[PDB]
Amino acid sequence: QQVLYTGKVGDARYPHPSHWGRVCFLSTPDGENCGLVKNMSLLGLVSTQSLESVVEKLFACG
Amino acid sequence: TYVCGDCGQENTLKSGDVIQCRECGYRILYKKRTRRVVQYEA
Amino acid sequence: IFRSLMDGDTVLMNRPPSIHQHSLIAMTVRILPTTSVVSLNPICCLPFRGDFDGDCLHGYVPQSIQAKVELDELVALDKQLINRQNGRNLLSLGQDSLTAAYLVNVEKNCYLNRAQMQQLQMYCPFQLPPPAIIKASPSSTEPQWTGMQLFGMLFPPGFDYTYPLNNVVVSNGELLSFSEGSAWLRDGEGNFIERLLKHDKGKVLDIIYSAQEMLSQWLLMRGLSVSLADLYLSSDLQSRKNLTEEISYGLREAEQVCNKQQLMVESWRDFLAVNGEDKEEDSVSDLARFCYERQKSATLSELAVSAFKDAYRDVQALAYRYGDQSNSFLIMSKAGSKGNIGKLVQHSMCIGLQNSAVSLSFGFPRELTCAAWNDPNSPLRGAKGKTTTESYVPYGVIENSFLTGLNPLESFVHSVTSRDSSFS
Amino acid sequence: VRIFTDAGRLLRPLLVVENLQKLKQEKPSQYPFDHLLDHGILELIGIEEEEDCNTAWGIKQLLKEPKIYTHCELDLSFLLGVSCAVVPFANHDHGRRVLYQSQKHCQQAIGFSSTNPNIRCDTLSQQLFYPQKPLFKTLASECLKKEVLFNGQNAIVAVNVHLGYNQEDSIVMNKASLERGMFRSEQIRSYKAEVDVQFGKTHDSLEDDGFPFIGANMSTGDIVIGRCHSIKLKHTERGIVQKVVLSSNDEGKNFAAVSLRQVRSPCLGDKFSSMHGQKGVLGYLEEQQNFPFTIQGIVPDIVINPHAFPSRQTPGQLLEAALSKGIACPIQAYTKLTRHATPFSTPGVTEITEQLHRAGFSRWGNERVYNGRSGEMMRSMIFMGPTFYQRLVHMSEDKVK
Amino acid sequence: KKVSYDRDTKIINAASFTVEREDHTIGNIVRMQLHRDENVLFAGYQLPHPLKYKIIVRIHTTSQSSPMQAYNQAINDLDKELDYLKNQFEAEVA
Amino acid sequence: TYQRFPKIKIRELKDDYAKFELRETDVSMANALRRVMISEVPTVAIDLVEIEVNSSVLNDEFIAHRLGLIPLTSERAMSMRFSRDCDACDGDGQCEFCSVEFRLSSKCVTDQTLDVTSRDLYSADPTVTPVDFHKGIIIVKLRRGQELKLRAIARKGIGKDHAKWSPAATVTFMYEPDIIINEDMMDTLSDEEKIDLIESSPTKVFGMDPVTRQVVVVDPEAYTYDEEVIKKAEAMGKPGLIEISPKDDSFIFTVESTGAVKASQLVLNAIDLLKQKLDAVRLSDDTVEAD
Amino acid sequence: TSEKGKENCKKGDCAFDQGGYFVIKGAEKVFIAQEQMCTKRLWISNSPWTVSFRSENKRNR
Amino acid sequence: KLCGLRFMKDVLLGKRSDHTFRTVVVGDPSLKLNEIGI
Amino acid sequence: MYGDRGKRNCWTALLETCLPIMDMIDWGRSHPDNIRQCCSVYGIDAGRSIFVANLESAVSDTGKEILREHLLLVADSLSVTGEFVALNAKGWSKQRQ
Amino acid sequence: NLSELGEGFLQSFCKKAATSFFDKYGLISHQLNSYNYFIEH
Amino acid sequence: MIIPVRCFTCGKVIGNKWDQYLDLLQLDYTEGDALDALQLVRYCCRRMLMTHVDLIEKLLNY
RNA sequence: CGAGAGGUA
Ligand SMILES: */O=C1\[N]C([N])=NC2=C1N=[C]N2[C]1O[C]([C]OP([O])(=O)OP([O])(=O)OP([O])([O])=O)[C]([O])[C]1[O]
Ligand SMILES: [Mg+2]
Ligand SMILES: [Mg+2]
Ligand SMILES: [Zn+2]
Ligand SMILES: [Zn+2]
Repeated sequence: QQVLYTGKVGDARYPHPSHWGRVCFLSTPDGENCGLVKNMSLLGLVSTQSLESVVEKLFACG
Repeated sequence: TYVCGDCGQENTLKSGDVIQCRECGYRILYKKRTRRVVQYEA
Repeated sequence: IFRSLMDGDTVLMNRPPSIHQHSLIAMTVRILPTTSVVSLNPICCLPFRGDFDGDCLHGYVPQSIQAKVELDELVALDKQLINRQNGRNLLSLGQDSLTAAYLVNVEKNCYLNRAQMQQLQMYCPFQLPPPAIIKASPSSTEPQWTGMQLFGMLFPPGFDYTYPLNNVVVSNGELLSFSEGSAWLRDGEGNFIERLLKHDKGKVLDIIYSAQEMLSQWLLMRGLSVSLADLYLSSDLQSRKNLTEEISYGLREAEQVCNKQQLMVESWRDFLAVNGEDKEEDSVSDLARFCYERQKSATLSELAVSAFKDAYRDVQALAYRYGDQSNSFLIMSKAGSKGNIGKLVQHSMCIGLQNSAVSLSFGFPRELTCAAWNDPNSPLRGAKGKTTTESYVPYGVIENSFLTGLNPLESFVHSVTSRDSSFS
Repeated sequence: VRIFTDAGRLLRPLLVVENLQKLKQEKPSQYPFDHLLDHGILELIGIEEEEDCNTAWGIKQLLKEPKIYTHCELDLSFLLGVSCAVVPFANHDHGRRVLYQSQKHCQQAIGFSSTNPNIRCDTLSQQLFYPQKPLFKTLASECLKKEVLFNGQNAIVAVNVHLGYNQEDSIVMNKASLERGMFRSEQIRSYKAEVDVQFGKTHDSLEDDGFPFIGANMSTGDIVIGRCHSIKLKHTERGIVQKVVLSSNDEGKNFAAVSLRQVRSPCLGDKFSSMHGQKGVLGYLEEQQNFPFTIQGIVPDIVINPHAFPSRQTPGQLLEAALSKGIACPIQAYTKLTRHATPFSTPGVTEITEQLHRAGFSRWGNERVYNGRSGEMMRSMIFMGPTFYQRLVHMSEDKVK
Repeated sequence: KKVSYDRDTKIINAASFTVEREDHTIGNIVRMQLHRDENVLFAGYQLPHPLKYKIIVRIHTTSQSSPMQAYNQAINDLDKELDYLKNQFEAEVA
Repeated sequence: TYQRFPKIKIRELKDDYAKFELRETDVSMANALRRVMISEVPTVAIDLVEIEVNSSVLNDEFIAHRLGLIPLTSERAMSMRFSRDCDACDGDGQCEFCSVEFRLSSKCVTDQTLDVTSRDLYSADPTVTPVDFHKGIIIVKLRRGQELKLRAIARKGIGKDHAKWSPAATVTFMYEPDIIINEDMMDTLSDEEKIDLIESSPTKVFGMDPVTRQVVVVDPEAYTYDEEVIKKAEAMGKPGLIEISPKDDSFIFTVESTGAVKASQLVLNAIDLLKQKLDAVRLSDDTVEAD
Repeated sequence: TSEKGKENCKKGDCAFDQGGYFVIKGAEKVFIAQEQMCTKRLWISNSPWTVSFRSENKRNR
Repeated sequence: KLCGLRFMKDVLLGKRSDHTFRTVVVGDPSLKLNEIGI
Repeated sequence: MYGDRGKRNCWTALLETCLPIMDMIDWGRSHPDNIRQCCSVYGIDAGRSIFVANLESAVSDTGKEILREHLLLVADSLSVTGEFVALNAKGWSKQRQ
Repeated sequence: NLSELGEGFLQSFCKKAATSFFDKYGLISHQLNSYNYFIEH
Repeated sequence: MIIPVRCFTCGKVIGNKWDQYLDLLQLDYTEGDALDALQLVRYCCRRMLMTHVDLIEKLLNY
């Protein structure tokens, strides 16, 4: 997480409820960059760009 | 005596410019270990 | 003209950072067969404020003779026996001689025979007192010594000490009485080390060294260990169930007291008055709204924290009832060696209050269960059912302890609370 | 209605119970993940979609109250990282110590270096002689099927005081155990030099090609790479020559790499760490004849000070020791034995006590020991158990200045 | 000199024997054998420095025998006990 | 005032296992005997090696370390002299009193993996042949080629250093407890509580007698000094039901050898070394007192 | 190295890394996931109160 | 970095001296309180 | 009270508001909580006493025991010129000037 | 059915599904997919 | 990584019990039964025989 | 000679 003046991180240092099952809320690098670096969970996947168009499929549903 | 990489051949080249394996093309060589007596304390 | 370092030379030791003048201590060089490491007495770690886990000490070697002469006259250890910050003693037994002295003064039922007493006398500067126990059984020969007389060989014959708080009476170098408290051994206003320093101030270091050796030998003879019985804090399964139920009821009572204390505001002056109000049931029917009202305010949160601590002191006071005398954690907490009662409570019974002192964008659901995490209207899900909210002061209570395990939501709450702790 | 199909979104798989009854068909089979995704047994849920659906934590809660648990989780221990899910009793320990273990001690451990060191000339390549996998089993480790997640060796660790030599979070080890091959590692350091002057001796251990022969003991003040200048070893450079690698790029710039190896026996100031944030340096080396031996003669390899537990607040290391002792001790039916140590699925304390009782030892993990110096029997039993420890890269001789 | 004899001036009939290159395996048995004698009042040993292989033995006797005499008698008795145990073991094996 | 009279009774005796009972003695004597037999009994082991051909996957130092821990027959350990005190010798090579030379050579010329065990390790003296238990101790594994030629020597050493000259393997001793049963408070306990009391013992020490419907004592030397039955009795309401105290003048030894020397010979050598140390101390004391 | 056969198992990698790095000058380089704000969601800020429409490709905010 | 106040601190305020050593420290209760093991 | 950025002090304004109620407020003990303006209202000695009391309270809350002489010396050293200067470089420069 | 599958069967299925997920994607798949998408498209 | 010889804590020679252990595991035997068949009564030797990982095979292959 | 990232107390 790119934060200007990492000395005063602010709010982006503590675990968030959105970190459930995505990044590890229990293992963070102790030091100046605490909370900025987050290790991903075992069941972590990153979505890629879809090639097919879903407009026709959405219009077909109703 | 120097041993080549993926190719099995002893180069045995001591020239400054000779760094390429003969008939192999790769430029990675490993120094061969000779028969020398060395003592170790168990 | 340069000779190698040998015995008798003085070096100026220091541990970074030098937060006070006692970090500079001049010590005599002693050659040891070891290599690539230095060693010192573990008692001397207090002036340096350093442990043994990778802490490195860098020293300075004077070259001029005058610097050596002034080094051991002002910066030596024997010249820094009085702490300049508070006027008390600087060197004290760190947790080990402390634990051994507490054990040897509290038990009063583990007598030492002649052989063990003579073996322990080799590390004591003074002579042997009378056994004082001639016969303990109708068919028991070999009169034995008591535990409190073993500690009495460390005091000079002309030393008189009195600590009324712990009922400690020392007359003619003999420890006469001692009830409990473990306060005269730790650092304080009337500790025995300070009285010894004010008595002679010539051989206090030798007395401390001899006491450390003797207490280490006695503790090795006895042996101290931590097992699962110390963490269980119960005699059997029924006692554990009773303790769990009592802890649950105490936490519920503390939560009720906190909710009652939260009503001490100007908005409920009509309800708090001695009159006829029909909204008495509505104050207790809305239980989940109290948490949201507390986490959105600062003064209310502080009052709730104070009330919860006041009501949770009694909950913490159950370890002495459900704990045994031989509990290692209890011994180390009473002796003041390492830890406290609250850490034992978190180990065995329950963690207790877990709140953070920073403003966040989420709160705690007051339940810390699976159903609480899935509730859309919980404070953890951004807004507690919408009029919207922008910031929260987290406030949660964990019923489980570190021995029984922690739920993932409980672990998340604990991590959020503990993220605020950092030296750097 | 908000729909997202762009990149950069974090997804995780979850079990859906709406069509979970379709699973029970052709029981013996290994399910491909693609097959399960196509048949709808599993699906990927985004962060925004998860807040709308109800998800159960464990599979036991699903069978209690169904129809309100449309989504379910595979394992709760997968929420943590790869370096944190492998730690046994992770939720039992304090957060600070678990963070230390998952961040620093995992990176600083000495374990499997590589199986092909001939092609790698990396600097400071450390490898342990006898790596050992932990006695306990973790679901994440079982699914990953990799033994490299644990780097270290397990030793019989007793919690007791030893003549005050383990004070201030110090460690006392057994001299006899270390001299047999325990915690013995090797350090391979590589020195590199580039030439665009040529390699040569130009007038003791150097050969005619400008490099020492393999097997030469190199010390300070000696030339490791000769150019004609030559590169000499510094004050703290030593080792035995292992291999010499010569390479060049298309530009014609030749390169030379010389690797020096040395066995790093455990010194008196070496730093060691545990799996629960227990870090300390060695304090004293004691002979095997002076340890508090048990009734069957098993002496503790490592003795730790009891005062660290009440302060550092690390419960679970004792649980790990008890579980390992129960697994290792023989039964006088080894099937259906408790071996898993999943962080969010830890077994109960009663189960551990029963397992240790069925092995013929005390239910609390403590055993009666006898003093090795005088022979007398100690009054209080000492807790002993084979905990898994690690050796850190920080050495005592690397800090001498 | 492996064993050195030092006399204590403060206490009558007191001696301090410093045995070099020794360990607990000898000091403990010597101390336990000295306690069997009726004339021995104080008998103990210590190892102040593990790095310096020395054993210091302090013997106090009454006004009937010298500490050196008691030490020699204890050593002789221990040697005789060892011989008896060796004979018993040899008879038991065969 | 005078010497003691210990008694020795042997229960089981084998080549590498011995279990004998020692009676009428002090704890210090048994502890000293255990320490001497576990740390002071000298044996023969490989300490110096000389490698000239090594193209295996393992390092030379690792091979030397694992070769130095191979047990060897030490029937001549008492008669041999230390290398430090061998005046009429140089120190390296095959010697007559201190060092014995060992030769090893392995070459794999087959497709299958060749395992270099400890059986193909020849020495000049047939009395120092390594102990064979089996396939032998695995040293290294060789692929097609990868020759390994080595020359090593063995010297007499004490088991105190490097923990490789020690022939003992966890030599132990107990106190042989005596179990005391009131035989009067057991009548108050019902048949249900007796089963619970029996199940409280981790080991098989107390048994249930069917004909008399009471508890008995079988195999008393298995209590392990674990406070389990006593705690259960105190919890059930019987504080002085079972009183177990260790006996001070009775011991049960268990000596396990690594195959270098026999257990009985190990005990004899330990006794001889203790006697020699006592004689040296006595000579030093006599020299100090006389002059 | 991708889709290597059985002959490449005995020569090449050590079978301990999945190969998520780069080779620039003999050193391994690893990319770290840079967390950036979403550009396909309406963003509302405070002080001052405003709503912004992010740019997808060209600066048409 | 060596500029302004940092230059003053690194030159005049803080200085490096000779005849110094820095090593790791361990525990040894056998030594006296005023003695250091080198 | 709101910070009066003008030349009028907040204490003087508070004295004017409390004209109808004067006997109820004990003016022999009422003092501003601030340290700097207390020296201008009542004198340097009152400000020094309040500073010593606050320093003792802070030391007690810190959990440490500090002798009275050190605190008195600090208080007297920080008010040599009759004005409590700051710990920055500007205060030291003003004190030296 | 409703609850005829059992409890241990679901635990075994969860373990097998985790194993299959680790076998298909692996520990490092996001970086590989991101780099492959940058070359093909 | 070949088996750690001499049972670092116990002192028993265990270098020749690896092939037998593998053969016993190849049959219908568990770890406990296999260790009991090799006459290992102390849990230290059992841990040494159980915690060892065979790494020399990958060294010979790669 | 500096610069950039990690770590130790
Ligand atoms: O930023 C720092 N500034 C400073 N002056 N000292 C410092 C700083 N950061 C770290 N330190 C030193 O580290 C220790 C912290 O103690 P630690 O972690 O080594 O031991 P414990 O006992 O506190 O914790 P554990 O490991 O659980 O036993 C400080 O003393 C400080 O001097
Ligand atoms: Mg510490
Ligand atoms: Mg520290
Ligand atoms: Zn080639
Ligand atoms: Zn010779």
